[PDB]
Amino acid sequence: SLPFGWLIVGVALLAVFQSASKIITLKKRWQLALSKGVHFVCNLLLLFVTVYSHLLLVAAGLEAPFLYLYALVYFLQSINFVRIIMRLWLCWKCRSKNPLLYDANYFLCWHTNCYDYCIPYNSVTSSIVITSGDGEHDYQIGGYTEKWESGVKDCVVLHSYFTSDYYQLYSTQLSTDTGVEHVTFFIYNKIVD
Amino acid sequence: SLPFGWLIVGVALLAVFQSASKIITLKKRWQLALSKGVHFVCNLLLLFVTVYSHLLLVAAGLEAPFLYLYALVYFLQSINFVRIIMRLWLCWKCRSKNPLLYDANYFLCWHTNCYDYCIPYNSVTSSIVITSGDGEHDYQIGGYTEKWESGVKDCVVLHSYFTSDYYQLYSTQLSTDTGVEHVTFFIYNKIVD
Amino acid sequence: FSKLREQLGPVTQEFWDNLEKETEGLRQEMS
Amino acid sequence: FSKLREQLGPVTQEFWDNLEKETEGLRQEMS
Repeated sequence: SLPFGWLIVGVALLAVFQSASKIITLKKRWQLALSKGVHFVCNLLLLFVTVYSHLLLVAAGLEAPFLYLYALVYFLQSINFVRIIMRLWLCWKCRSKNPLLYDANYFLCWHTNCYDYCIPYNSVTSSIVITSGDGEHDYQIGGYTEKWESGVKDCVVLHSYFTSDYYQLYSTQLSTDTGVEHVTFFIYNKIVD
Repeated sequence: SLPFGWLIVGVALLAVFQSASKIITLKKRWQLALSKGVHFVCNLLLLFVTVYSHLLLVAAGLEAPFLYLYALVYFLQSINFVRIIMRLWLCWKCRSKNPLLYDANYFLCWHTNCYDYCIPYNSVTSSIVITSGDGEHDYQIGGYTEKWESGVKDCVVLHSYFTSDYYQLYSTQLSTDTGVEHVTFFIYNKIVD
Repeated sequence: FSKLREQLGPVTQEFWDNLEKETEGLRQEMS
Repeated sequence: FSKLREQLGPVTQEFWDNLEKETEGLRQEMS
């Protein structure tokens, strides 16, 4: 027999981890990794309590008025598994772990010999501005920051699960152009074909 | 007194709503509202299963080796309640519903007579670039878009829960300056006090 | 993997477009 | 409400800073 108390223990642990996941600030990279790990543990606990309660129902014999609900859970969890696979493939394509750390719809990426840049971005726009601050020395879009390791490229690429859009560097705004000291603005126009 | 079967029903509904919340794309505004509503229902269901399983333990008499867990949940949920209040207050400060819809750490805001603009933003930077595209006519930062209703202001403000940073318009980049047709770039330098 | 990736895109997009279509009046009713 | 916000700000910041200090070695161990 399957005792009922493991369902309560699983519910209590799931509540602990879900409540903790609700209140982790997403500012530093270690906090992002912590939040992703806690969400992974939450999903594992949710799978446990779902499967275990379904087993309790089956051992009781009252599963039949819940087949549609449990099938719905398993279908949505299969979709989530496919989504996690696509996120890992986005990490492979971006040559970065940032798609795992960030929930953004898009990632602006470019390749240098010593670093692969991958910055979160929300939508496909006709232009993209990369802000570069010197000495930390960093690239920044939308308040998202990557440490400077090398120069800009003439072409950057916005990646999603299914799309890739290329951007060509059109203009470089210096402090004499803008008045903002110690800051450069690289302006990219979307390539249309 | 309290049947064990409501715990299973609550777990099944919580699993349905959590699994659905994992797979809602956050692109359009109605999807953001749907995702926040589903998350609210998820948290209500989590509170239900936690409190109900605690009541099952108390009615059984086995609550004690779980009290430190349940107290922990309640403590974390209390923090989440406070966080929600702060989010609502941010909505009051930004004069917008965007802090409810978006999980961003900061919101860049400015006031016009016909509209209050509130755009998600990730961190306090020394500069902010607002991109304006004409005819959809919109303002854009980091791929986040607000529909155009009026002109830019000479001063914008980045709001968080506890901080406010002011930015002064330093430069306006036109298509003759950048080469990007039909796009204007408004560059704001952080005001230092 | 390449075939299934190209399969998944339009399916997801059309699902969300359809869900926008059938819920337009209700979402107006909240607003 | 303003006093509570002024109390809440640095408390949250110092909690996350302290958690970073106590977890620096362990986070190095994962890396």
